[PDB]
Amino acid sequence: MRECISIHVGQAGVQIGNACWELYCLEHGIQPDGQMPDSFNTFFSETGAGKHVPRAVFVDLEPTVIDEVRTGTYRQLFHPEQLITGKEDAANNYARGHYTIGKEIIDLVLDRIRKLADQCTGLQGFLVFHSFGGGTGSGFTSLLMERLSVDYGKKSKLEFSIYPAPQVSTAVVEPYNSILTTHTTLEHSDCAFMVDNEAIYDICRRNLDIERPTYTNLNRLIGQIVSSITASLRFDGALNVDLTEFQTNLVPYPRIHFPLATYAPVISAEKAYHEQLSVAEITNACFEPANQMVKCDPRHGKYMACCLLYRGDVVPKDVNAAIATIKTKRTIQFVDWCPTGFKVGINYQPPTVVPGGDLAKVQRAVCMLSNTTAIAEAWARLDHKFDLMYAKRAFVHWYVGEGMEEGEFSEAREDMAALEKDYEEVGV
Amino acid sequence: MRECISIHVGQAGVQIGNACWELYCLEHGIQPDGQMPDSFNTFFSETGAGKHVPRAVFVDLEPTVIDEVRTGTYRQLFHPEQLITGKEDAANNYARGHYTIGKEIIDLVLDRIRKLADQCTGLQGFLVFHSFGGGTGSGFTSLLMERLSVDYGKKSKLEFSIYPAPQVSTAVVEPYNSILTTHTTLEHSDCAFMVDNEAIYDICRRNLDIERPTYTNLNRLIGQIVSSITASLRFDGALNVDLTEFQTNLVPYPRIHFPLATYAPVISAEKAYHEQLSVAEITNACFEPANQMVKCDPRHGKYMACCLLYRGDVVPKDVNAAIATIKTKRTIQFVDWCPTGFKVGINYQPPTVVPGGDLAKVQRAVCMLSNTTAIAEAWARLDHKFDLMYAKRAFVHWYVGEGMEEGEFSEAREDMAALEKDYEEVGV
Amino acid sequence: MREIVHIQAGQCGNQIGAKFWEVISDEHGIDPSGNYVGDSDLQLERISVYYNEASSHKYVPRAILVDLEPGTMDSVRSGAFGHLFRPDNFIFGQSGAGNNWAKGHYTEGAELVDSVLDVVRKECENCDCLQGFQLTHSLGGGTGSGMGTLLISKVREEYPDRIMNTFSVVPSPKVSDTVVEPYNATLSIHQLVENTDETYCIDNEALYDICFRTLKLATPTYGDLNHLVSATMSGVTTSLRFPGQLNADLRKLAVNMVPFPRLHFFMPGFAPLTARGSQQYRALTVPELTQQMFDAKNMMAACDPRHGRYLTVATVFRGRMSMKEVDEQMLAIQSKNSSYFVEWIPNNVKVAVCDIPPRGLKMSSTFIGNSTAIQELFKRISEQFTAMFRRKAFLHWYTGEGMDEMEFTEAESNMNDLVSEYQQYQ
Amino acid sequence: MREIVHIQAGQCGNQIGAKFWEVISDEHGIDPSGNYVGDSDLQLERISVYYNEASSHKYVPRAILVDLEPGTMDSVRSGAFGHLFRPDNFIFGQSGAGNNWAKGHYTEGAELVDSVLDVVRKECENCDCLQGFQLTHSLGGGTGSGMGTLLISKVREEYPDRIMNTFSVVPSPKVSDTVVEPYNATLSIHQLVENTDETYCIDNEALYDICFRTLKLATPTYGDLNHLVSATMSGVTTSLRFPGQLNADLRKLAVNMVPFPRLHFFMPGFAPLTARGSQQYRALTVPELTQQMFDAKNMMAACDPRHGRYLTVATVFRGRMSMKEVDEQMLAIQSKNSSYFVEWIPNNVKVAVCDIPPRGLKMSSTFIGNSTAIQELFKRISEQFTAMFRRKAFLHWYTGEGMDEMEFTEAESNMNDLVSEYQQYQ
Ligand SMILES: Nc1nc2c(ncn2[C@@H]2O[C@H](COP(=O)(O)CP(=O)(O)OP(=O)(O)O)[C@@H](O)[C@H]2O)c(=O)[nH]1
Ligand SMILES: Nc1nc2c(ncn2[C@@H]2O[C@H](COP(=O)(O)CP(=O)(O)OP(=O)(O)O)[C@@H](O)[C@H]2O)c(=O)[nH]1
Ligand SMILES: Nc1nc2c(ncn2[C@@H]2O[C@H](COP(=O)(O)OP(=O)(O)OP(=O)(O)O)[C@@H](O)[C@H]2O)c(=O)[nH]1
Ligand SMILES: Nc1nc2c(ncn2[C@@H]2O[C@H](COP(=O)(O)OP(=O)(O)OP(=O)(O)O)[C@@H](O)[C@H]2O)c(=O)[nH]1
Ligand SMILES: [Mg+2]
Ligand SMILES: [Mg+2]
Ligand SMILES: [Mg+2]
Ligand SMILES: [Mg+2]
Repeated sequence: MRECISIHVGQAGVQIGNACWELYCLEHGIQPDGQMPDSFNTFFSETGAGKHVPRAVFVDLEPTVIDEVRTGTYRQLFHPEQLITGKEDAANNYARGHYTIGKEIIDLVLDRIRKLADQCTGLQGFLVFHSFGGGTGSGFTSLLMERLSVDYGKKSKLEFSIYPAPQVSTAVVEPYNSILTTHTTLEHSDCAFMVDNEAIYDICRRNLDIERPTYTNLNRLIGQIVSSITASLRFDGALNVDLTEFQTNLVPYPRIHFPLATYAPVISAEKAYHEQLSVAEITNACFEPANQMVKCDPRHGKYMACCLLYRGDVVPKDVNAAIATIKTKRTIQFVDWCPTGFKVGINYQPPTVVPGGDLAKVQRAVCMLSNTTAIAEAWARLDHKFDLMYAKRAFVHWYVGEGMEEGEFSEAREDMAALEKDYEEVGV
Repeated sequence: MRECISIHVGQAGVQIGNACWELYCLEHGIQPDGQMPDSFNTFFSETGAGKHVPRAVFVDLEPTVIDEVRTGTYRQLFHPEQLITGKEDAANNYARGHYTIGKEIIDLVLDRIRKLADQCTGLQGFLVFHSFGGGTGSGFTSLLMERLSVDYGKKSKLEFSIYPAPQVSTAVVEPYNSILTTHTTLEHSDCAFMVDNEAIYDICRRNLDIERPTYTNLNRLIGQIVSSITASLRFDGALNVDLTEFQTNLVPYPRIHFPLATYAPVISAEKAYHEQLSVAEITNACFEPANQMVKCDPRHGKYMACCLLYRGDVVPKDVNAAIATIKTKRTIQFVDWCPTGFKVGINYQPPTVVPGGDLAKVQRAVCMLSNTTAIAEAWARLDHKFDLMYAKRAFVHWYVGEGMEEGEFSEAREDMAALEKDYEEVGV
Repeated sequence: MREIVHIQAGQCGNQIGAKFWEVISDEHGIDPSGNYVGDSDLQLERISVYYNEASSHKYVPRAILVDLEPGTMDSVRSGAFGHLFRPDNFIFGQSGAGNNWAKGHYTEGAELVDSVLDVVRKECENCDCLQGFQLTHSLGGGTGSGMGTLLISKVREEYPDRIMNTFSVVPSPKVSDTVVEPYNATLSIHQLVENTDETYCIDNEALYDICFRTLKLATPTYGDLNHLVSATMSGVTTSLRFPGQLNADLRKLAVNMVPFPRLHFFMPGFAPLTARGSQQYRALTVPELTQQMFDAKNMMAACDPRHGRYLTVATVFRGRMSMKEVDEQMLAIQSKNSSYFVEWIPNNVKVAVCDIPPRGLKMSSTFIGNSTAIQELFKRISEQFTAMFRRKAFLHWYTGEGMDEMEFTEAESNMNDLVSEYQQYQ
Repeated sequence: MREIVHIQAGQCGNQIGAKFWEVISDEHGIDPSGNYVGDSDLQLERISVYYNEASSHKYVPRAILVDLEPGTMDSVRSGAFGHLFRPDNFIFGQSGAGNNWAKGHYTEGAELVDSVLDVVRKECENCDCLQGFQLTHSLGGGTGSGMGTLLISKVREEYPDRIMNTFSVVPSPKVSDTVVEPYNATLSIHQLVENTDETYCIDNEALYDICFRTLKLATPTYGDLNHLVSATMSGVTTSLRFPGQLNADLRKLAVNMVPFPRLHFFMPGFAPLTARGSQQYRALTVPELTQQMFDAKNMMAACDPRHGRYLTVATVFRGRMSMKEVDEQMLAIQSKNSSYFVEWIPNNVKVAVCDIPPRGLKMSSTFIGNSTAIQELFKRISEQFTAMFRRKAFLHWYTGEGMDEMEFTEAESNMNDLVSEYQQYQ
């Protein structure tokens, strides 16, 4: 049992899903048709004689992206009714995503979700992929979250949010969308793993030696993180970790559930033969600011909770020693009210290699989930961004005309402020 | 354990390193790829299945020289991130090396250094190669030295400085660069081994029968000295010597750590068959002014400390007798406050022969490290050179415009004067 | 006569238990699917202590395998030797506790309990004479800690006079594989306090150290570590399973080693811990074994016996020896450095000598110490609890499952009291 | 009965010690990995003096091997005969002292000491009757001099009544393999003064001379030199390891040869020093041996006994002899040229005669002299110290490790006092 279902919302959600599912297929020896040539049960169902099918749902208020899915390399992996499309997009308008356009499609997707749940025996949770800056990825996601809360108040819900750094912003109204949606997210999410594009880009240039990263490139890395996360559910280990565990171990306080995921080692085909790939070495890499997937100012804050998910050939003793060493380093700071900061998980599967990929085959790998106070700074900058725009009512007409009232914005701002204050408090 | 890491700074530093590393590879049966076909562990790490990799770092504020390294016979020996380059050179300006341009690259190299340290188990020290006359080799080196002091105050740091004699000067502002850097060097170096180009040239013509020495030629000899120095760390002997020993045995007083290295025998392919290569003979050669690597006026001063590093087939008794004989000679003078002047070290490895080389295979060899008061004269001449130039503020504009103040020069001069006085004192 | 029930709860228990079964089967000549390959009548004689015997002379452990997470069960069966277990003794829930003690103890544990209870009753009524129970589990996780203790409680209600043994792995300060270990440990240890006769405290850190420095191994796996534990387990019960010169069952040790009801936490040690390359340079003998057993290095619990005192020690020796020699060694140990032996208990040493040594080595010793140094272990945990509880960190999850602040306070208080008691007698 | 602990510290000690072990094993018929190839019951009888005996009749030295520099340890193991040593008796630090006595004595030595101490305790408690200790080391280097003396001190604290022996190599004026030898020697000799029962002073120069002029060898290696030392060592303890006609253990010699506590520095000599081509032209006999032993050429310490006086001499002879003959020779030596024998001690000669001669030769003698001429050795060293100390040369390194000027002053003073005492009795 223990099955888990993926929900992909908006363009970002879809394209990430594309990579992820591809990766999964390669991992379990599933060809792009669906035949194999159990462990995988947690992500793939079976029907017919030999064909395997993703427990996944793709949602977009526009057909463009999902049309490519329908007519691509993986057209035969998905039954057509797990792809929902067809309409006008929430044109980077949270309100449209949430009120006008979300209203028309919600029931269909919810039915699908229910069906998927019913197919399975006692699934643990949901993995939700989206951006904060998109009208669909913002407005619709919140609505969906609400629905999920209503249906299964008990069950775990994890998300992968594509978070915008102000210097690499591609959309004008990113601040409004992010703030409104984040408030809604707050009450119904168990934890949200933030990813920053800029950081990814940086990683690509420095550690993969690629000057010109495409979106396609970026997504691969993200997929690997996902794989690392859920490998313990899919495979036999020495020491295991589940979705329930993460919630337990990362959230000191209800409101403070926004941790950063980092990954290592990230190596080109060339650099590996001059690389002593150590357990300690990768751990070390994990706590160096250049390897963060969110640009956050990590050294200024303190760490509250840290999960280290190793995969490949590992000696637990060595891991322990590495951890000890890390603890002993002075500059890295944990909160004084938590002496013991690391949840450790081990997995016997070596991470996989994508045909035509950027990443070298490695024998030891690690994904760290880490919660730091420093991430509050990101919110502060976002709030600052919001505050000036709000001041002149810039772009407000678009939102008001979509059945969203003005005091709502104010409320959201207040909430964000309170959240920020909270981080400041808990760091003492 | 006991590993040691090489740092190459500026053009001189790089090209010396090139020869040295080549020599090392030949010695340990390492082909130019990195496969072998333990002892060597102190200089080479291992990663992967069979590939060996230099614990070395190459630094240059300009890509020219290190680009050749990247695309040469030894391209595959170094991982690309142990070579740092790319920018405008310190155009023979100490200030640029130290202030403007050193500032931008320092962190990257320091990180690399730290990584290298972490790879190893309890490395003893660092071997730093550079010139005094170069803007990079002067200004940057001091900065790097500072950093090293900050990080590892305890550990040993040895240097190979290419020192300029006034008659074979190739750069206009050699005096300023040398003086400024030397002051900085003073506090953070355990000992600095001076090499003079002119002396090398002389040696080449007389004892190798070559009228036209290239820089490439010169470096080979220097590399041999280095090998002789560190062979005791890399190999089994009868009586051994380490980096710690040198510091102990050569430095009567904190400030007086500038000894000369000499080497013998230096023989063409032809001259060897008419050569009775004796232990005594080589010792004798060692104390003859024509064999000095610095032009210093050796007979005028006194010897304070002398280390003799033999390698090849040696009978310790014979060495002892040779030493006794040397002591008995009247003209060679030791300081009256040290009766016993020689540290003796033995190594079972015959020194190696470079394919296409100038040097004959020999069965006995010696490298002498010797500290004499006479070297103070060199500083006096340098100071004289400096004093006239300073008098008219010649070339001062270049330095002042790089964030260096004028009183600094004066201070440096004062320091040098004091140092000179000190040598005069200790010789009584 | 003198028949035992084994129980394994949570991941650690299940794996350790498996190892134990492999060992003991090997000792008594039993193959994985194979019925019998034993070499001696002695082995045959006391098979009925741990096993049952179906038709055509098959054999099956009186073992129960429990977990809220289905996966580990799968692993256990999938291993070689997995066919020996009766399929009706696999009793697993649907979803794991996820290191939430409360879940282990209320929501899923309660649902699970009834089946377990029924199987235990079945096991009891089947056999003529029931001696005791052996539970293997953790104090750091949700299932082993929470559900296990519930199970124990239930057992106690049923049979008040029967023996309760637990082999409990313990948290260590430098290495924490879960951030909520202080809470989990605290809650479960309280529960243990009231319902167990003897509890064997085992640390991973110590085991690691042993593997690294004594056995001179670079790459310890969990299996290797578990091996030691298995050996220890085997050693404890050797008196029930073989004729000796002097025999000491579970009850005997318990009576001998517990001066006050509360103080029933035993620190095991084992000898000889030999390395592969290093074994041929030792004369195998009593005195050497004795010397090894009282080194701080060979305490499986990560506490220094130098900073406390022994109340009591039990020594179980396997292989032929001179009892006299053993006794003299004991005397030497006592008189020479009586500095760490309590004065009011005159002779602090208990001896059992069993004739049949383990497979591999010719003579071996298991040491079971009731040391006041164990208070140190509790102290750190208490401190950590205090640190967490002041900021109310991670309380919310526990609250969500029925728990309330008062329980935490009470358990901590109890722990403190226990600590104080140990100190007083030191 | 009468069992000994061997210790080797620093490079010299380790190599010399190895040689010694090779020799003594050969003597008692022990092979490198091979358990036993001995030809006689006698050899068997007293194996337990220096060895332990594991299962299947294996044998292993009660030897401890110590160094701050890992390399030498590697060399020792890598040699043939390296498999005989128990791996737990290899106790090395991480980084070498680098001829800084202070480092040897404070920073690394202190870190190293505990493991060594534990092993020594283990060795002691293992065995019924502990006789003494034998340390091989230098006074010229950082580890052998500094750490060694610390170790000795520690040992003294533990067992005040047990015998301390040291075989100490000494600095020579013309040949110095380190420039800081005066300091190193001074500091260590002070330490020796208070904690050793007997110290054997050995010079490299003398050894070289012997190899060149007596053995007529052109190419002496360190191994060859070490051989003599090994032989000497073997000779000293022959009374413990074999039945003789007259027997003298470590204690006996000590009592016989030390008139005042302070004056316990013995100059060893050995006979016969024969060459390869030259041996067939000698009648092997007592008188010849005696004549050889009292030549200045065969003093292993580079001092002239012509410029001092013997307080006492011990003569240990191996092979069958006429005791009467030996005694008469001794008498002849005494009466003829009593010019260098102290009047207040009437008979200055001690004799021990052991029946089993070394492998190779039929009769042999070891001579151990307490001569006032030893003051000369100290004097030169003192002078050199004075020369250095006036200019404060190389003091800074020592300061950097905790040392202070006062210590130097005190040690020098002590040395001076010692020198004076020797003179007075001359
Ligand atoms: N001695 C051993 N200890 C182990 C082993 N595996 C895990 N552990 C320890 O047990 C602790 C948690 O125990 P479990 O893995 O059984 C988790 P548990 O089943 O008790 O509850 P859940 O986490 O709710 O599943 C963990 O923190 C480790 O320190 C093992 O093979 N041997
Ligand atoms: N009789 C022998 N003497 C030796 C031998 N090797 C070295 N020596 C002498 O020992 C002196 C230094 O001793 P070591 O080599 O053991 C250096 P030590 O370990 O004592 O301290 P560090 O120099 O800090 O390692 C040196 O000055 C020599 O005179 C040997 O094989 N035999
Ligand atoms: N990591 C990642 N981010 C993406 C990708 N495509 C778009 N984004 C980000 O998502 C935001 C744009 O919103 P979309 O994800 O297109 O939102 P949507 O839900 O499709 O709704 P619209 O943008 O209104 O069509 C920007 O912040 C982009 O940086 C992708 O392939 N990978
Ligand atoms: N022995 C030796 N000396 C060299 C070599 N190349 C340059 N030099 C000397 O180095 C000095 C010039 O400085 P560089 O080493 O070029 O200095 P840099 O650090 O590269 O900085 P720039 O000179 O400003 O490029 C002169 O004194 C030269 O004689 C070499 O291959 N061998
Ligand atoms: Mg879109
Ligand atoms: Mg240049
Ligand atoms: Mg579990
Ligand atoms: Mg040494």
